[PDB]
Amino acid sequence: HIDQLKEREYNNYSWQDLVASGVVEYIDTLEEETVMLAMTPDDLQEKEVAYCSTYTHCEI
Amino acid sequence: GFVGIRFCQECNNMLYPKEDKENRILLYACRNCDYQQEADNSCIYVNKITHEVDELTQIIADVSQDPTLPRTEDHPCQKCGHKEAVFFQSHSARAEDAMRLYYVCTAPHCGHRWTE
Ligand SMILES: [Zn+2]
Ligand SMILES: [Zn+2]
Repeated sequence: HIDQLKEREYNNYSWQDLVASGVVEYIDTLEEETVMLAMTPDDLQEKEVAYCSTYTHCEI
Repeated sequence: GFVGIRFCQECNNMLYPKEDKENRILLYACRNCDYQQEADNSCIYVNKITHEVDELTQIIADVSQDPTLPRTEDHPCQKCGHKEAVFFQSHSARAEDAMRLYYVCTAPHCGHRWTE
């Protein structure tokens, strides 16, 4: 996805493609209360003391 | 012990207690209908001032499939003996003073709950 997006502008690739592919998702204020949000993808998932290990989403 | 409402048989309405002065027994009459039935519990009302409610009775087995609930491996289940399990506080208002946890097994077809 990153490679296909970095070559945007030139061809036609945009955010709608990411939304359709199933990588991003719109979570509203009411639904944000029932998801395990994560801050960074790498730091909060490697392997350490078992905090939740059940992250569902991750902030940009 | 507690007391349950027992609806009428014809009109299906609330049955109020009645102390039979003649046979010296407890009856449940209907205001609209004239249905009568002999009591068996011999109780009418109970009040729980301390409100000693068992939080385990409110907890459901579906809490296990919670993505935003903590999990521990040091408190295995009893019946099935699975390792993974969840834990959380009462999660109910009016909590007098206690953060005692309520461990629930996280495994399908078990739904067991316990407390340590
Ligand atoms: Zn009746
Ligand atoms: Zn179990």
